[PDB]
Amino acid sequence: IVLTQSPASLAVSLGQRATISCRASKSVSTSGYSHIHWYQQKPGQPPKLLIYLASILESGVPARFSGSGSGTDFTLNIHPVEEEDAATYYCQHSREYPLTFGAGTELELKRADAAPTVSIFPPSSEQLTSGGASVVCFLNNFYPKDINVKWKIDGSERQNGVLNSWTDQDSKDSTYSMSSTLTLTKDEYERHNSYTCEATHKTSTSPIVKSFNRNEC
Amino acid sequence: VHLVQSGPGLVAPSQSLSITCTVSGFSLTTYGVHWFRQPPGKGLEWLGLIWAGGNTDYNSALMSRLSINKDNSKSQVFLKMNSLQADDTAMYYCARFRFASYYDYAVDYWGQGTSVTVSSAKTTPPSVYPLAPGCGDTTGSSVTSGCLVKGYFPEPVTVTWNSGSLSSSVHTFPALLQSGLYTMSSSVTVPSSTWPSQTVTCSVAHPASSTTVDKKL
Ligand SMILES: C[C@@H]1O[C@@H](O[C@H]2C[C@@H](O)[C@]3(CO)[C@H]4[C@H](O)C[C@]5(C)[C@@H](C6=CC(=O)OC6)CC[C@]5(O)[C@@H]4CC[C@]3(O)C2)[C@H](O)[C@H](O)[C@H]1O
Ligand SMILES: [Cu+2]
Repeated sequence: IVLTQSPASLAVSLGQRATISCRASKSVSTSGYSHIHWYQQKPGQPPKLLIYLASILESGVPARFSGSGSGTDFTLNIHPVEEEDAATYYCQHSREYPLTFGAGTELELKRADAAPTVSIFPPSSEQLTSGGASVVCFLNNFYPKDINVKWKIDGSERQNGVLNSWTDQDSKDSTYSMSSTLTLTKDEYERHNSYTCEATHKTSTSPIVKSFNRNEC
Repeated sequence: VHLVQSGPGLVAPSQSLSITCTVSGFSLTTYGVHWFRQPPGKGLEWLGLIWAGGNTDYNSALMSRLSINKDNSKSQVFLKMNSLQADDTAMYYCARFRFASYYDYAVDYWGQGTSVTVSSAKTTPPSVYPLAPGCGDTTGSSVTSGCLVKGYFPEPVTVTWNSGSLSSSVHTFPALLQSGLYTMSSSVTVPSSTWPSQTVTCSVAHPASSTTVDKKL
């Protein structure tokens, strides 16, 4: 068969209800049993079974998860969506072989805006020994996700050779964190002074700034 | 460990793969084992099932290229995949099949997975560089520290703080393929005490190369 999940992404504030759908190409229902399953794959773990045979709950998964449906149309309800469910959701039929999955519906929990705590790091001694220099900035615990960092080197000289990586949504508080690595050669790190990490995020017109001066080289 | 698979790392194209799934807390005498894989960033995919009585069902597609076989006494299922292509790069998971009757079954427990990268390249160990606030500011009551892990191949890597004791305020920034190699980083925030003379450490274990280096900050 082939399973179609909508929405592909979803954001719902706490206490709300979220409704993942899943429609099949064919009636995955033989007699009164809808052969479909629902899995929660948190950010970087294996899948956790939530519901089997469309409605039955897996022991342990809390009762705010509900599965409903017949034939072609199926639905997972999560209410109240608590911070802990910021994960990706799959449905799988087992009506026939092969056992196909639907594409995944990501849930993103809406939350109040939170501004970043920027941190700036020199390169290690060990790195410079390999002839290279990395300057690292952790922009941590902000919401929403959209942030754009800039590297200012020595004067309002900007740079390229930047690596930027975002963590997925934290399951305790619904924040994001970011890592930005400017990677220079030692032999050019060495002949400059100021390195700024200037972050610009919704919570202020003013970019946040962290910066260090190469201190006794 | 309830289900754990080993098989791993880098396997060059056209060669064969065997991932061994070791079950615990049940026996193959009574339980089926599915194999699934997840190709990086996209959907989960079913490979096949070996039922209780050593019986097998395969995803007609991969069909020709794989076999699954159990040694009931040893509590291991083994998946043999031959003529590896580069899109078989995937996370490989083994899962338990609780079957009671056609109206009550579940794919209920999942293995952690193992990462298999099909490519003609050679593994490359990471370089680990500690990142500590170096220009002295009276860092409040919390300080951030980081570990930068650079240039490894293939994935995965595991970065733990003081061997696993601190996994409180640990952020793990996902990995970025840069020029054929991966880089990643993790930050931890500890109190302004639990840093200086408490001595922090990230322990990076890069399986494929059998690197397990601990860098002291
Ligand atoms: C009593 C019996 O029950 C119904 O038939 C059943 C047998 C057969 O038809 C199938 C479809 O092929 C079987 C199939 O064989 C094995 C499975 C693929 C297997 C797996 C799940 C998983 O995850 O891994 C493997 C467990 C159930 C399964 O999912 C399906 C369920 C749909 C069903 O339709 C149900 C009818 O009522 C029938 O007429 C009557 O004989
Ligand atoms: Cu089809």
